[PDB]
Amino acid sequence: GSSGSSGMEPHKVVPLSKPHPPVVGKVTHHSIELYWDLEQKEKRQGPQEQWLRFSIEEEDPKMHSYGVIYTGYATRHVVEGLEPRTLYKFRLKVTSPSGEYEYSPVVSVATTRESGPSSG
Repeated sequence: GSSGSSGMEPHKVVPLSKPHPPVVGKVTHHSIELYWDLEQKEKRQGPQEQWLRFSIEEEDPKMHSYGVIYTGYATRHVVEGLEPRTLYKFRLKVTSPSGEYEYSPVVSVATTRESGPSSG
């Protein structure tokens, strides 16, 4: 789609840059591995309290709505409970230690096909 217009600007204030999309390492037909440790690379300058928050969400094909599947400071995440040969969209959100916050570009990923059980 070609939609994106806004006529509002922050007064004497500048928001933080937009976060990058999370990468997909391990791909299972029952789950999906995710790791966005490519943004908060910079040393952990200061105490843990001086860290940024990372909230992950997912869109619903039936509810056409998003839902925070994960919320924390971790850089990795694995969407549990998935189906084989199924696509899933996830958005990475971040909020500066001051208040500002941005959103990452939706990342659609399709799991793998059912191979077999684990215990054998």
